[PDB]
Amino acid sequence: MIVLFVDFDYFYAQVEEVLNPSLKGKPVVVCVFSGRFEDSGAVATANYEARKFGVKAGIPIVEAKKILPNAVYLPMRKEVYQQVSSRIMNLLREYSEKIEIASIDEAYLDISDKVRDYREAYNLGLEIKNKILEKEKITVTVGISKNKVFAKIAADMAKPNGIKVIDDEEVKRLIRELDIADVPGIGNITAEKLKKLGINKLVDTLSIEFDKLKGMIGEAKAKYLISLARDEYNEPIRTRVRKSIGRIVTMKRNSRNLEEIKPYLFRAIEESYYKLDKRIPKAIHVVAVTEDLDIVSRGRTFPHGISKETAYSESVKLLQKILEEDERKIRRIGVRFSKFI
DNA sequence: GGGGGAAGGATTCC
DNA sequence: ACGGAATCCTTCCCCC
Ligand SMILES: Nc1ccn([C@H]2CC[C@@H](COP(=O)(O)OP(=O)(O)OP(=O)(O)O)O2)c(=O)n1
Ligand SMILES: [Ca+2]
Ligand SMILES: [Ca+2]
Ligand SMILES: [Ca+2]
Ligand SMILES: [Ca+2]
Repeated sequence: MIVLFVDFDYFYAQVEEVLNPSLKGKPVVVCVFSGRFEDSGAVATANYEARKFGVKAGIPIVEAKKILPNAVYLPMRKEVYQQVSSRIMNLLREYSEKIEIASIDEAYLDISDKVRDYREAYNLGLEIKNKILEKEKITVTVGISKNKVFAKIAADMAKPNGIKVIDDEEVKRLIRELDIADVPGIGNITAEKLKKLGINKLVDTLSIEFDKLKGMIGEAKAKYLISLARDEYNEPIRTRVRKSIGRIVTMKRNSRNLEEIKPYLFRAIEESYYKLDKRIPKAIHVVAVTEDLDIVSRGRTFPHGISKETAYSESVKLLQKILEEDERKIRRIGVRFSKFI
């Protein structure tokens, strides 16, 4: 089995540089403004020009401007990136319809069939890395190896606009040297917790007692890692479908006033149905970020699809439910629809 | 003891 | 106490 991973480089930002080529070479920073007050928001993604000066995804738009006050700060236009993504996906979709669109800018391509060998598989990378650059002028890094997890690791190592192959030997070198913190799906929180238990390499997960792990990071997350250190991972490249769609918005001011919130909540839903588009959801989650940034949410699953009229109706109840089991004032409020029909 | 699921909390950027 | 979209995942639950 041979898996080929593709990752669009600084995607949201690069897309913008493609829509306005006057930025290429300039620090471009795609942001998300909450409108709570000018420059209130966070950085979604930056290009390498911004990044090399300390501007990364997640920091407040304010602190980002203190570093690079003269960079091009642009608002998020997910929709645009979405269509661009689709096109690139269908583009890839023609090298193995046994692909997995992991995210708006990640995709795992099973090239087991289409080509056997680490030489011809690599040359399928440029055959693809060149076409995407040609057909849509987008630079995409390629990762290639035995399973999704290492192909993914390969790309993170070669970026941007690069390519790398992690054969069966390297996989072995990494499991003993790769920083646990660099493993796909291991966030800051999970990495830290691993420092404690005494883990810093994928291999260390073999010393500790499964039971200890299972308690600090969970069975699943636990099995995942052990599985990796054993080169005994292998998980198929499968279709995968967005399993939820939603919208959370920051209210102009905080509150605990049901009637002051409604409009935002009702805007979240209406704006969530547009993005649903025909798909029918049977589960709804009214979500609310607290005054202290804690995500509290209450949902409900029905034995049928949820008509929008019903969303309005139920979204309120769930909201009234929240206010009951909490104290904090609500800052951001939104909805989430799932369990599609 | 454990299936099948809903619900709520937590974490990754998938 | 500066944003947002999703998913992961650990517990509660009805009941065989
Ligand atoms: N705090 C964060 C961190 C990340 N993201 C988004 C940014 C786009 C998406 C994927 O990010 P990466 O995989 O890190 O890629 P990138 O940042 O878009 O750029 P590159 O692929 O070149 O690393 O996650 C976000 O919204 N909020
Ligand atoms: Ca990317
Ligand atoms: Ca990515
Ligand atoms: Ca990490
Ligand atoms: Ca990443």
